[PDB]
Amino acid sequence: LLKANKDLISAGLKEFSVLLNQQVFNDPLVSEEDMVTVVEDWMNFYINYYRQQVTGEPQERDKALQELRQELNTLANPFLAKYRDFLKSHEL
Repeated sequence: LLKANKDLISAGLKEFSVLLNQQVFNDPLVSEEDMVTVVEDWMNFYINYYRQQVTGEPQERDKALQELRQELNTLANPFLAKYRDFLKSHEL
């Protein structure tokens, strides 16, 4: 209904964007179980946090909820992939 909504989304967006790019895997470092668990938890906080951090008609929330979930679903796709590759690489 107002920029307020778009601001909340953009805030999560910029949050995940800046946080995602802030991930610099040096060497074999942590296992995928830690990263994966961190990824899952984060998405879960967003879903529950955003589900309750909206205003206006129920249609607005539902759209944002799906659009966000879709954003993360794709956004995270290249992260876990590049990560799995990074881990499988330094094996031998």
